Amino acid sequence: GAMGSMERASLIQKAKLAEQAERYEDMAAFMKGAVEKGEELSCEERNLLSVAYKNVVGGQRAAWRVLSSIEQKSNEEGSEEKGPEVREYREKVETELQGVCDTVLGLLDSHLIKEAGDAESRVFYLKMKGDYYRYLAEVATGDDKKRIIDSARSAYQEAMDISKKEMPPTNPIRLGLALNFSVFHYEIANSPEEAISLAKTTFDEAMADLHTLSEDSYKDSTLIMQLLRDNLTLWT
Amino acid sequence: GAMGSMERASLIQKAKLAEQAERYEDMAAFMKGAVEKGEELSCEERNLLSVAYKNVVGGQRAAWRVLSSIEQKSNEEGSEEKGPEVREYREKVETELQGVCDTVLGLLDSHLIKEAGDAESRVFYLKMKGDYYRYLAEVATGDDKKRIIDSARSAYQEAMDISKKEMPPTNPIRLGLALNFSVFHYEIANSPEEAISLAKTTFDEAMADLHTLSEDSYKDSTLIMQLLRDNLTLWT
Amino acid sequence: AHSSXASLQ
Amino acid sequence: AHSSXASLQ
Ligand SMILES: [Cl-]
Ligand SMILES: [Cl-]
Ligand SMILES: [Cl-]
Ligand SMILES: [Cl-]
Ligand SMILES: [Cl-]
Ligand SMILES: [Cl-]
Ligand SMILES: [Cl-]
Ligand SMILES: [Cl-]
Ligand code: NA
Ligand code: NA
Ligand code: NA
Ligand code: NA
Repeated sequence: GAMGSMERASLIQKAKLAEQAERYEDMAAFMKGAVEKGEELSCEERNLLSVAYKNVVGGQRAAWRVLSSIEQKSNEEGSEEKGPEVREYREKVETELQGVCDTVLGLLDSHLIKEAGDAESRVFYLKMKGDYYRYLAEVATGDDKKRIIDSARSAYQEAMDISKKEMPPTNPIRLGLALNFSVFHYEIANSPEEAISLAKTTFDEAMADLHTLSEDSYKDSTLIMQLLRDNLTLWT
Repeated sequence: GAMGSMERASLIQKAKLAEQAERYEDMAAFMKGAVEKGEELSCEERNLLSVAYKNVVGGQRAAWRVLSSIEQKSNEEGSEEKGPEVREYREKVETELQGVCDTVLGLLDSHLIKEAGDAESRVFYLKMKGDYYRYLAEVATGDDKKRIIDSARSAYQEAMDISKKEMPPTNPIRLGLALNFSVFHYEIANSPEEAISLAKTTFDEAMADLHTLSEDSYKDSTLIMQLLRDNLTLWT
Repeated sequence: AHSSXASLQ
Repeated sequence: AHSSXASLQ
């Protein structure tokens, strides 16, 4: 790989520079290189990996949605025929998005998850696995759509089981996992009631635990709780 | 080139889709493919080319400035030594930026400028030539810095001479050219008085011509005049 | 809907 | 300083 000749510490340093420069494709490439050194990632390094790929895939998802909307409008009655170009370009962006998801899933499978023994690392990686299968599911339309959805579900469910046994209800990883699994239920699995129930139980059980936290931890937890609330407000 | 098999009209269509999706690297690649078909560009197509590359190089310039600032801070007295990484990564971004500028300059030289006979096309391309040499000059530090600066100057000057002979003082191309040449004087050529004089003369001569314009043309011209004013306010 | 994520940096 | 450019699209 192109990062094979660069020191691990230099890749981490450059990932942080890339973040400051808003160069998220570079950041992701540096972090992929760091993962491929074969050592486990620290908490800070896991969050660099996550931030990098979430920005890359986020731009692709936003572009895909724009193009898919244009493509859908073109297929309405009365719309003038414009040729294959919209479909082709949507497919191009889709294929690149799927490639990024496959890259992330590949890092998780080789070998981040299997080496992750602490609850914080294992939940973090399983949540990421669910997220990137969810992004695959957002664009899926073929024979394997059900299996992609079930792969997301299974990863989230394993992460949830560990998080509930091993982390307090205010832990920000646990909260973000529950937030994302609730989005999965609402937007992927056609299960809005499950989404709402999960968001409300998560919020309430975190509320009840805030009293145990320092001011700084309280801020971290309440930020994600507000996102749960925002979704509940959208959905109800 | 990778776009060689795609129809000209399809490249233009996809450039417009890429713009809507905020996929400016794709937009630039499509427009490069369209230029390489060898036909002249219409006014709309010239502006797609310009928008695409201005967004690509704009992101690179912004990243370069972040990294250059970090690199400069690292060279201050009392700063801890952190190794070659900041310089390396600044150089990486710089090299990519220079490559984009060289690509644009290459399209202009082969063969957009030589085929452009109307004032609007020729001024547009000569302004672009000045702009991309200016971006090269922003990062230049070696033996050829003076020649890069002079190449920008010469392109802007030829564009100015044509624009003053062939376009009204309110023409938006002429206004944007004068705006950019004034920035060149201030930020590249160490000539703030020249920058200020050019901005003020341009603004005043446009003001005096607004009475000839339709409401829509008036809006187009006054938008760029406001940028001249904004720079004058910064600089005085 | 809102999904999770901010940078520690 | 501000330099020129908007899209016709
Ligand atoms: Cl570091
Ligand atoms: Cl395409
Ligand atoms: Cl489940
Ligand atoms: Cl469900
Ligand atoms: Cl078109
Ligand atoms: Cl580098
Ligand atoms: Cl001159
Ligand atoms: Cl000068
Ligand atoms: Na029709
Ligand atoms: Na078409
Ligand atoms: Na020190
Ligand atoms: Na270092």
